[PDB]
Amino acid sequence: DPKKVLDQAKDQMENVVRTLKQELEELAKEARKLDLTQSEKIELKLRYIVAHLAAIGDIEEAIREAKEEADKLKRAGLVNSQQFDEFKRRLEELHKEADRKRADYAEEFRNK
Amino acid sequence: DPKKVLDQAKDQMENVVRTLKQELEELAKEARKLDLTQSEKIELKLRYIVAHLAAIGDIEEAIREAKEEADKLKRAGLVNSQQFDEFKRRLEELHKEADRKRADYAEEFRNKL
Repeated sequence: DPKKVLDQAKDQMENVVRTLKQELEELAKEARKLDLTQSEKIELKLRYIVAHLAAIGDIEEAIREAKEEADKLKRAGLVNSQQFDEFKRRLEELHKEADRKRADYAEEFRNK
Repeated sequence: DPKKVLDQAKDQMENVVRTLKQELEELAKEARKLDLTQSEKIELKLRYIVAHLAAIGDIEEAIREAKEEADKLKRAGLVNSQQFDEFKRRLEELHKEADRKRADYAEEFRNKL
């Protein structure tokens, strides 16, 4: 069901944004610790960069799995050309609106 | 102007959601203080409940006042029918976005406690 594929992706792309929020808040808590060695300060700064790449990457992997799942329904004959082009049209809308919500939290914790 | 009415509901709901945030943070800080009678803990529970019911109700009455604003522009034919459909679609997206943050703050407060 092409509708189920869009809903499956919006759950995953929201779950990635919530995972990003929790990882940035866990780093903000550890930035306040007064007993950070040299090993742990550089680790926290690089973990901040990875937290963003992992969000960008898991957003793309959610779009990729959704685009592959619709191609299977197309090749099976369960989806016509009118449903296919509609599905990519609304997938880009979910792709761009999740790309903003990720930038909204990233701008929120970058103001520290 | 239908876009103004959408943006009025956004700011009115972000204030509601911010007011819950400020209220819940204050309740979190006063919950940890030692020396609390069995009734003082109940008074905080009571202030929490009212804070919750105010957020739920005011989110609802912001959507309702926006719909009554839209139906008032339709009564005088100031809005096209194709617009009226588009306004309802973006209003409930503002509704889902506001209730998500509201339910987050209440859940974030329950975990910290």
